[PDB]
Amino acid sequence: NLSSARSRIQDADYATEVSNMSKAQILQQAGTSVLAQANQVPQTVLSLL
Amino acid sequence: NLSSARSRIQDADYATEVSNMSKAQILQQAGTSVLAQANQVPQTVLSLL
Repeated sequence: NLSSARSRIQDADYATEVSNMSKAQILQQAGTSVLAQANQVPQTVLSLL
Repeated sequence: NLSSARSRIQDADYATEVSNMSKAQILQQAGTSVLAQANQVPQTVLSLL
């Protein structure tokens, strides 16, 4: 019973953790892509001179 | 008569404990198998990664 009680507050719900890991990977790739497109925002300025 | 009384109080009627032996053996095999399946219960975690 005490081992189960320790588990209830200690170990990881691997379904939820895997879901969070996949979600965080999606956010990482989306963030680096949107940051890449953010870096060329001032390039439009470097057209008129 | 006293040997009879000692038989009633001390000796074991083999039918009962033979039945108990059979029940215990079947319980042993069933418990080993159930423990086995409990051991592969967490293998389902190694399906999502």
